[PDB]
Amino acid sequence: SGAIYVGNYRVVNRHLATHNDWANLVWEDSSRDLLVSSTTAQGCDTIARCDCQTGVYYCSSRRKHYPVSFSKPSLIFVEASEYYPARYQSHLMLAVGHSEPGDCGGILRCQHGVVGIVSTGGNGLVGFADVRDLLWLDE
Ligand SMILES: CSc1nccnc1CC(=O)N1CCC[C@H](C(N)=O)C1
Ligand SMILES: [Zn+2]
Repeated sequence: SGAIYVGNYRVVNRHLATHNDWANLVWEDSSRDLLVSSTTAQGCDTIARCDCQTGVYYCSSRRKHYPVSFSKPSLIFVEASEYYPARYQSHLMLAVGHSEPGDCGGILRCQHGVVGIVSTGGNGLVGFADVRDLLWLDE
């Protein structure tokens, strides 16, 4: 679990969104596993606007942050699950690192701010749904 709070927005994994998230929906993309909902309270996370390929992510299944090198946002095939059939997930970045299903929502950050959130994993790999292209999160 976990979310990004920026301005009057809350960014979560779309497969983990609540009824509240859906009742206050701003935008969602099943292909990116992202959903943004509106909040009344003001959020203070800074979104990075960069092409960084190194950062630190939070791994709740280990209660630790880990430094990682990660690939460029791209279309990566993701196995069928209880939330989605077998498909390509766009805007996904992979890194060698530990993750488990409860790890989705952990933030990935570089020196510039929030890069994205844990969205996929398996076999010593961890996938992050990128948010740096969502320029509207700041306006
Ligand atoms: C950190 S998630 C994880 N980690 C290890 C093993 N398995 C997983 C599970 C996993 O990847 N998914 C299940 C939830 C929906 C995800 C998606 N974005 O389509 C795919
Ligand atoms: Zn950066």
